[PDB]
Amino acid sequence: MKHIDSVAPGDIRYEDLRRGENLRFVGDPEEIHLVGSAAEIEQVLSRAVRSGKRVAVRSGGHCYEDFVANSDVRVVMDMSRLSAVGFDEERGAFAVEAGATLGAVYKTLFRVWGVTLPGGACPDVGAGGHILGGGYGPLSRMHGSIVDYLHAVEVVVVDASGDARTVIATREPSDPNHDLWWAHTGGGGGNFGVVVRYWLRTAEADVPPEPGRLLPRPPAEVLLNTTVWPWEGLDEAAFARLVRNHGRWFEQNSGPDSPWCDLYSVLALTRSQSGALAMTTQLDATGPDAEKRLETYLAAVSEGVGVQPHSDTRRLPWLHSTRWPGIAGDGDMTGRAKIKAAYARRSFDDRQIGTLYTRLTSTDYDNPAGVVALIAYGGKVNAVPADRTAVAQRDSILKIVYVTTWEDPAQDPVHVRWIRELYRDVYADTGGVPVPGGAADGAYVNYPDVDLADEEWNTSGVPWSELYYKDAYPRLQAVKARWDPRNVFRHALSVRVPPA
Amino acid sequence: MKHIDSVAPGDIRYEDLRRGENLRFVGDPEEIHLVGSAAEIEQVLSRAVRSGKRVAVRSGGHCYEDFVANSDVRVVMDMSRLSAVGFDEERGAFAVEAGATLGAVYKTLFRVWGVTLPGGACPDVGAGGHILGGGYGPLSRMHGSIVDYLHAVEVVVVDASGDARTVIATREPSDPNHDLWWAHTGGGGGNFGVVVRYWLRTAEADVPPEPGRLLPRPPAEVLLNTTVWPWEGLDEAAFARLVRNHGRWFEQNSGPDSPWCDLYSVLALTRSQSGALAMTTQLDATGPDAEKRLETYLAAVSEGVGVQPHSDTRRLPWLHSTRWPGIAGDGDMTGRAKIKAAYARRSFDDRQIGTLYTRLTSTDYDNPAGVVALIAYGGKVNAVPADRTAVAQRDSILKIVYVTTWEDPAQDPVHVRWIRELYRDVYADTGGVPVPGGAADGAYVNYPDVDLADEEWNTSGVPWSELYYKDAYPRLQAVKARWDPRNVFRHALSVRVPPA
Ligand SMILES: *Cc1cc2c(nc3c(=O)[nH]c(=O)nc-3n2C[C@H](O)[C@H](O)[C@H](O)COP(=O)(O)OP(=O)(O)OC[C@H]2O[C@@H](n3cnc4c(N)ncnc43)[C@H](O)[C@@H]2O)c(*)c1C
Ligand SMILES: *Cc1cc2c(nc3c(=O)[nH]c(=O)nc-3n2C[C@H](O)[C@H](O)[C@H](O)COP(=O)(O)OP(=O)(O)OC[C@H]2O[C@@H](n3cnc4c(N)ncnc43)[C@H](O)[C@@H]2O)c(*)c1C
Ligand SMILES: CC1=C[C@H](O)[C@H]2O[C@]1(C)O[C@H]([C@H](C)/C=C(C)/C=C/C(O)=C1\C(=O)CNC1=O)[C@H]2C
Ligand SMILES: CC1=C[C@H](O)[C@H]2O[C@]1(C)O[C@H]([C@H](C)/C=C(C)/C=C/C(O)=C1\C(=O)CNC1=O)[C@H]2C
Ligand SMILES: [Cl-]
Ligand SMILES: [Cl-]
Ligand SMILES: [Cl-]
Ligand SMILES: [Cl-]
Ligand SMILES: [Cl-]
Ligand SMILES: [Mg+2]
Ligand SMILES: [Mg+2]
Ligand SMILES: [Mg+2]
Ligand SMILES: [Mg+2]
Repeated sequence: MKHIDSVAPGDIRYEDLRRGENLRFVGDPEEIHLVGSAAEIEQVLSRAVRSGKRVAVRSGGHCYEDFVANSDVRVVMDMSRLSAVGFDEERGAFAVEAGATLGAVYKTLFRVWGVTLPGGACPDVGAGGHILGGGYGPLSRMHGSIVDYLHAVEVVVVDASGDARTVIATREPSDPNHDLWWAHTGGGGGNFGVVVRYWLRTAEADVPPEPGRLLPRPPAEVLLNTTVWPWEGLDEAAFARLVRNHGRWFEQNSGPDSPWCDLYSVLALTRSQSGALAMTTQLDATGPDAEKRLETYLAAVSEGVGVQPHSDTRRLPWLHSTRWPGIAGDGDMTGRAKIKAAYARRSFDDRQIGTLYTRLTSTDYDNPAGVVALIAYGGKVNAVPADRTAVAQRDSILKIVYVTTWEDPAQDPVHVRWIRELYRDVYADTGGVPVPGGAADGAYVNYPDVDLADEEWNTSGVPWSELYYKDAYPRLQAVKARWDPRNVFRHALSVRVPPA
Repeated sequence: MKHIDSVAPGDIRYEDLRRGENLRFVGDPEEIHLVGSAAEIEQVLSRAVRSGKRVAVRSGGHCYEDFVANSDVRVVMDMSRLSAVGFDEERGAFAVEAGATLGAVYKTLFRVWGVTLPGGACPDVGAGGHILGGGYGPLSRMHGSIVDYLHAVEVVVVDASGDARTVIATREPSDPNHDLWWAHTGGGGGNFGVVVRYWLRTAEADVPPEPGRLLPRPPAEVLLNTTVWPWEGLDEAAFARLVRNHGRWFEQNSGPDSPWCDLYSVLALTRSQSGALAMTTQLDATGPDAEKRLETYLAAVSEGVGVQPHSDTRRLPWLHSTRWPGIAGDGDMTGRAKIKAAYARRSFDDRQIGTLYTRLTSTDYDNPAGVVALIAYGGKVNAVPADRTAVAQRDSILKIVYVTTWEDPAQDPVHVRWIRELYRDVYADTGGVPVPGGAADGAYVNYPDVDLADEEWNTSGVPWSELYYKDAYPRLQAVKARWDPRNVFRHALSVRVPPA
């Protein structure tokens, strides 16, 4: 509620709060403000704009790029005190403050009301960045994107005069700020203003005003499988057969009407140095033939592969399953990572598979931790028209995430080069990047990668903005001109109006 | 604050909420109430008391025993809505609600005020059970037990007539409820009443009433080391030298005035099947000669061992370090675990060491996941007289935690036997248990183990109650007679009045 002292170099908290969770980026802000309300954010924004000081907001700190911690940022607004999660009877919707972590969101919504939101897997990700970016995760095939439930958004914006004010923008089409609401359904963090809180509830018409009916219900229990194929004895033809099995399966079973909307999985194509390839799968356990359906899927992936996978399955209550590291991730954010990603509308072709194999088995590189992970997608995501939100990829079947991780900062160039070359080579037919509307559908802004705007790495002539946003981009630039005319909110991949 | 519907079988949340985080114990409650106030706790209690229904409280769900999920328990009070952490200005103390997790506690106190509490490592542990039981963790050597900061407690109690009421008990010796407060400094959960919230504050008399000065400050940054010895290059002689070096060092360097109170480590004596023996160490990074002080410790542990360990050190800001899985644990609460523990006043003698070796190297057992962990302890913990709190062990150098983990419920007897026989054999000279006042100082009630009350496994003639509480037990019994005369709050290891 009340304002408190900001954090400056010298403070015991400075080394923590000058960073997000991505340790590659160490900020030099002069002041970090632990804001407590919309009114305080307005005060912080006005003084900063009067004095010419560059601002950035930190919510959960999960940014894969240096949007918040880059050296030009002088004033951070840290949303840590604004972490409430609750049901706002005033609006008939669930309020999620920007500083709320996904783990607090899922615990509170489910323990208290028996509902959930289909966002990310990672418990520590913050609502602030995640929802704005088009968050998704294990329940997306079943329930769509988290932005599919965005009813309203409270956001502190800066007018042309440099005054800051707070506005509510709603899903109501007659709402005078409806455009700014739209831009929060995937327009991405750091662009338009400071989100204070989001309100979430089903669009559905025919619903009693009871919180327990206003958001999706998760499956009560799920089956959770780990499958591991050892690399020693996995030849190129074995690798390729497993990839192509998996792609075909997702090609045929990711429609919005598929009975497989209740499955989610991540196939990890690891460096052969790791000694094993792995897959994690989750299926709704509450229907009749659940055990069998899981086995059918696993059988499809390993069909004719010629390597016997070690397989184990456990069954867990839903909220418990969310924190199993097989789905949540291993919680270690203390290394250095570089992430790239793409939408896939169809699975890898024979050429891309060959590149994958070469690159993952290569002895030119030394790092067991590089991975290309194929994340189950589509399903109910794809029920939504591509222009209804600012998430324009509504017919994809997988997200593909290329990652490499290491320790020593002296080694940055070597790991960064490995991953740029792998990604370029996989997307070689199309300028080194996943051009929208073909085999791929561009890229996902919650996995930002500044190389998509680098002309050395992107040779497709398709700019970064179209990779992320497709035809959403002109409408996001209209919102930008309207609500952030001074371009107060910006970073290496921020929405920007046309040249004057 | 409003009451909401209780959770009953058939509810989507029942499979999650009938459990804690220990999956070995599955409750059969008839109703789980998500209480939101003292007032609502009173109603729920006094209606159970009128019906004769057995109650239990759930906060963090981390109980290592079946105290909450025992099949006799009929009505659970789940504290999840009572999760606030903040500074209570009127009382001049930090208020932590019983449902708050230790990660929310550390994030709030540190980011907002730059202070902390020396409680547990694990971020998902609940305040409710942890503080009551005598919580400690990586900063205990520096700052004592979390109970050394308990200033007041708000607890709902049941009187002889069966009426529920809420009382506030403080650290002021003339408080009529002072002994109730005292029982909450280590008495253990599930014994006296329902804790709504704790109030925490330094005992120092100097201190100006400002929140940033009323709890201890953590070190701004720490060094964190992971040292690993491969099992394949370890003979019994090497093993024993290692354990002896470690024990001697802890013997010499754990007094309340030691320069080494800023060091914490965990030595993991793992089954040799695991391929590696490991030690995680944390040291304050901020004072002169930090790196070299760390080095002289790691060198002391390895001295004359004849096996060079893999040793890497990272430096991290303090709040970030709390979430590194090396200190925090790996977050996986699925599967099945049995935990035993002991206080250590001196390190293992030669015969105990040979026992450890035999049992960790045995091929009569098949489990890589068995470990004996030696956790740094003492330091400022040991500046408090043994009788000032219900934590009676105030001269120990180490906690020793014995663990085995597995998957299949049909193997329960085998793993339970293994860990039972290990612990008995280590404590063979004292009836198979760590009898207080000698080489050991009993056991720690936050690591409960019902076997300590089992004549088949405890043949020492020292009862369970004396192992946990030493000469604190009579004062704890008086508190039980005075505040829980009906014995509403009970479990397999609950404080019990003398037979009449
Ligand atoms: C590290 C990490 C990221 C994950 C993980 N799992 C995900 C998943 O299963 N599904 C996903 O869709 N995404 C996953 N992600 C990625 C996260 O979704 C993105 O990393 C989010 O953008 C992160 O959000 P947040 O934690 O809030 O990150 P910040 O660095 O604070 O902000 C990112 C970006 O957004 C701007 N921004 C923050 N807060 C605000 C507010 N209130 N208003 C406007 N703009 C805001 C920031 O300035 C920054 O530009 C799993 C893991 C382990
Ligand atoms: C699983 C787990 C436990 C840990 C971990 N790390 C620890 C550490 O680093 N240091 C420690 O000292 N302890 C560690 N522990 C153990 C925890 O301290 C104990 O397991 C705590 O007892 C757990 O507390 P909580 O999470 O609240 O567990 P519950 O199961 O809800 O309760 C335990 C016990 O206490 C009673 N009780 C709960 N809440 C109340 C209230 N409000 N009032 C009275 N009594 C209460 C319960 O009924 C039950 O009897 C690391 C990990 C991973
Ligand atoms: C399923 C997930 C969805 C989320 O979108 C993110 O979360 C999950 C669990 O996995 C995704 C991906 C496969 C794994 C990554 C990036 C690994 C990251 C990693 O090891 C590290 C870091 O990021 C920093 N230090 C590190 O060591 C990632 C994009
Ligand atoms: C330093 C710690 C202090 C805490 O007091 C607890 O945390 C820390 C990190 O370590 C302690 C101990 C070594 C480890 C244990 C019990 C492992 C548990 C474990 O693997 C499992 C479970 O408990 C359930 N499933 C599982 O797989 C434990 C008691
Ligand atoms: Cl949808
Ligand atoms: Cl209350
Ligand atoms: Cl935890
Ligand atoms: Cl947990
Ligand atoms: Cl008893
Ligand atoms: Mg958990
Ligand atoms: Mg990693
Ligand atoms: Mg974290
Ligand atoms: Mg484990």
